[PDB]
Parts: sequence; C-alpha cells; structure tokens
Amino acid sequence: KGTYGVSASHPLAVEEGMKVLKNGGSAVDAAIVVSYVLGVVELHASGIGGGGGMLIISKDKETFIDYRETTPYPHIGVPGFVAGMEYIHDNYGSLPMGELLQPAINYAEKGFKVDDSLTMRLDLAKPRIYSDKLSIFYPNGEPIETGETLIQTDLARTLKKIQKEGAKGFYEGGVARAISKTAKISLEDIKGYKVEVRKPVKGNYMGYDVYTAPPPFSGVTLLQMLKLAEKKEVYKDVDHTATYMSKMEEISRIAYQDRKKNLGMDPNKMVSDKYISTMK
Amino acid sequence: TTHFVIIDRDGTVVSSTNTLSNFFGTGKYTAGFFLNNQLQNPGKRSRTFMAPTVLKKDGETIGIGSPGGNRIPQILTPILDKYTHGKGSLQDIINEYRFTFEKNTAYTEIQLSSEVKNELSRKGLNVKKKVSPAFFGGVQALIKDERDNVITGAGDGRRNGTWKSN
Ligand SMILES: N[C@@H](CCC(=O)O)C(=O)N[C@@H](CCC(=O)O)C(=O)O
Repeated sequence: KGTYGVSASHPLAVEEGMKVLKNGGSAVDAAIVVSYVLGVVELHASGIGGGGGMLIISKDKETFIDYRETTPYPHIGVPGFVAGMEYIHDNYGSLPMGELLQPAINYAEKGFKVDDSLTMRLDLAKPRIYSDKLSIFYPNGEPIETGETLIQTDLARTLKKIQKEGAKGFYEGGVARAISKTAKISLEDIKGYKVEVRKPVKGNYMGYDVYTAPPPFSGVTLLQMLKLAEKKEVYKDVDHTATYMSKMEEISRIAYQDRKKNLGMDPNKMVSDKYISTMK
Repeated sequence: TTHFVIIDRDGTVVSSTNTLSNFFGTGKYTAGFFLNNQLQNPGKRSRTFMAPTVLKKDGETIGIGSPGGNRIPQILTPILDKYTHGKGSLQDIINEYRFTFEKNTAYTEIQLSSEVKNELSRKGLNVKKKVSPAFFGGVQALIKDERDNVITGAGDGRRNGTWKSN
C-alpha cells in the first residue's frame, strides 16, 4: 500500500470491493466482484439479467467494454452482464474468476440485510411485478421490511453454475432454457451473445483530458454539454438560478438535438472544439 | 441503473454503469434473477444515456458517473461545471438540489420561489417539482490527488451512495 478506493451505491459493494483491493487485487478484479455483489444486494438496479458498460483507464491503456443487451429476433434483450464480466476478466483481470464470484454467491446463499431503499423499490414496483414467483421479496404479501435478511437460493444456484462452468453456465444449458422460456428468446440468440470492445471517446474540458463512453452510450452528449457550458461561461450565472437554469436548458437541448439528428463517423470529432464551435 | 468507480494502487480507474433499464427490468424473473427491459431507442444495442467518464490532468484523476436514464448528462454537467470552476467539494455539489428539462418543462427537486418561477415562465419554461429522489440520479465518484497520492470520493445520498479509501 499504495492507495485505492471504491465508490458505490451499496455499502456491501463498497466493502467487498475494498476487501479485494486491500488484499492486493486490481481495479478490474474489484470491479467484477463489485458488479456481481450489486446484482445480488442492489438487485432492483442491475444484475445478471441485464447489461452495462465499463471504462478502464490505466497508466498505459484506455478501453471501453460494451456488454449492453442485444435485441433478439415484453421487450427483453439478450443479457450481456455475465459475458461482459467474463470477457473483462480474461482480457484485463488477474485473479481467477471463481474467487471473484464468491462474495456475491455468499450474499445470495447466506443472505444480506435489506435496506429502506429496496423495501420502497419493491413497494412501488408491486403493481407492475408482483406475481406468484416473487414470494421471497414479498413475504406474507408485503415488501420485505428494512432490517430483514433476504436469502436468494435460486440465484445462488445460478451463480454457482456460472462459477463452475463459466459463461456457458448462463448462455447454454438449463439457465439458457429458463431464459428462453421466460423471455421468449431462442437458445440460438442467447448463445450468440457477443461483447463489443470499443475505444473510449476522448476530448478535453477545463484542461482535463476526458475519456467517456462511446456510441451507443452517450459520452459524446455529456462532453459536448460540458464544453458548451465552459465556452458559454454559464458558471458566471451560478448564483442567479433562473439564468443558470435557462442557460443549461439551452445547452442540453442543443446537445440532445445533435444526438437525435445523428441517431439517424468519428465520436472524437463530435467532441472537438471545432465541432462544439458549430453547434446550434 | 447503478454506477460505481474504483481506483487501485497502479492508478487504474474503472468507471462502470450497469442496468436492467427499469427497476427490476420487466419484472419477469427466472433462475433467481430479474430480466431487463430493452428500450426501442436483431443483435442491435439500443441507445442509452449512460456515460461512465474519467477526467485526468497533471495532479488529478476523477472517475464519475450516474444512473438517471435520459437525465444523466443533465445531472452530470452542472456538477462538473461547478466543480471545475471551484465552487466547492465534489460532495457538497452532489448534495445540492437538482433540476432537469423535458421539452418545455423544468423538473425541480425542491419547491422553487414564485420569484424564479416567473422568470422561467416568461422564458417560457414551466416548472414541476419531482417527488422521487432517485429521479435526479445517483452520482458516484473518486478523485485521486496525483501529486500527494491520496484518494477521496463522493457518494449520492439519494441512493445511499458511499465511498471508502485506504
Ligand atoms: N424513465 C426511465 C427511462 C428514461 C430513459 O431511458 O429515457 C428512467 O429513468 N430510466 C432509468 C431508471 C433506472 C435508474 O436507476 O435510473 C435508467 O437509467 O435506466
């Protein structure tokens, strides 16, 4: 040691991430651990049934891994999370995968204390989601209460299968069969899922080099807006709320427009001083 | 959607945002997990406003991101604008009440004055207070002071966000 840090929306994710790093692990290894823990303890917000994107900036390399879901032949996309994490591990990680899944598996199998936010999320979602399949989240018909231990045995099984078989444990076999039946997605589409490795968008803002998420993510829009706010010196109005707000509304609709007309070609050129110059 | 940031001993920064696209996705559930909903924004990926980001200068590294759907860059821009222009700690800025725009409406996290409302009214934006903290996002960040070699961070109380360093 050496210095390291984790910032996340659940204290158990922070804790498990810090544990990896304390024991000498890398940012990538900790990120895999954190991503899987969040899928278990912050299950409303992300998990193996979804997707994501990861920006990795080291001293020597910049990488963006796109593991967003893909459309098959409700609208449910082929989940990318499990494939993303395995790809990230094999190409940028250090420790073996099995070890990295174990903390998540422990919270699935042994449980974790639910917080006020998961209770409220369940409460608000109950009209849309509550079915006979969801009894562990709605004990005696009501959202599991803050402080209560939520145990996720089915999920532990799935995670242990992935731990043993790799990504095949999700994208083939029984799990793939379960997804196919529930989502109405062919075994072929599920197995055919592929991660994309992309170059981060790179620009400058306020003397910072900025690396951000490329298409289909919206790092271009964010950086355009930052650069627009710099150039238009909106900060000079920060104490004058109606002016600040109005000027921010202007910058955001300009940038959102630009994204729109280009939804239907270099992203670095789209965040360049000269491109920002011509934006209206 | 959830956003996290990690920085290790080598100074490598990861900034990652993961999602199901609505809370519990579609709510469909199998094999112990919830299935995403896919916005219609074959093996195509839809457009997302997610934007994991890293900023680097001599002397400073920042990893930052947020959930919040089509509001994400509206959430992040005033935060980074205030931070880089010296307004205060990243955490104080994150704590500040937020606003976003949707067509001609300004969504506001607190009740604004009749004073500022009327300025916006003749602009002519109309104003509506949103009652969900989660609506205005969940900004998570780490900052490394590269001179002195110390890591600090910020988490968003709207999502019970926190951070730690060694
Ligand atoms: N109202 C939705 C859709 C917004 C959009 O994608 O245009 C929304 O706010 N989505 C977010 C919900 C999850 C969260 O944690 O913010 C999202 O980021 O997916």
